[PDB]
Amino acid sequence: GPIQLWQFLLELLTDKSCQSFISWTGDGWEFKLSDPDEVARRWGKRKNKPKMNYEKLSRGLRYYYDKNIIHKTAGKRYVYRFVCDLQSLLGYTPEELHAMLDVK
DNA sequence: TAGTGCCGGAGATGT
DNA sequence: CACATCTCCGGCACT
Repeated sequence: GPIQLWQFLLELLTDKSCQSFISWTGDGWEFKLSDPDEVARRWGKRKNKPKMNYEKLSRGLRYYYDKNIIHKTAGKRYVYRFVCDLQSLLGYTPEELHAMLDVK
């Protein structure tokens, strides 16, 4: 109703003009917030939260671990991975979407 | 070092 | 009373 965080990220991850601060790493559904501050800034404006930052935003993401919606890529900073059936949800395969988005 | 990423508990919050 | 954060926090690990 009032868009969820994992849905927000997907929204960005499927818009070329947002590749500057968030993007697919080419490996399946794993993505990277190259500019966490910019992601958190936009997250903040969406939900109307002037004090939103990555520290908080990431707390939202860790909530998704048990929910098996998004998982953390251990070892790579600002990198996480959608572990849920995004193929059925979006209708595309990682390859198909990457292609469509021109992911390198 | 202190700074920063990252973790997950807990009370607060409400475009 | 639910619910998805939001906010804060003590902790651990790495550089």
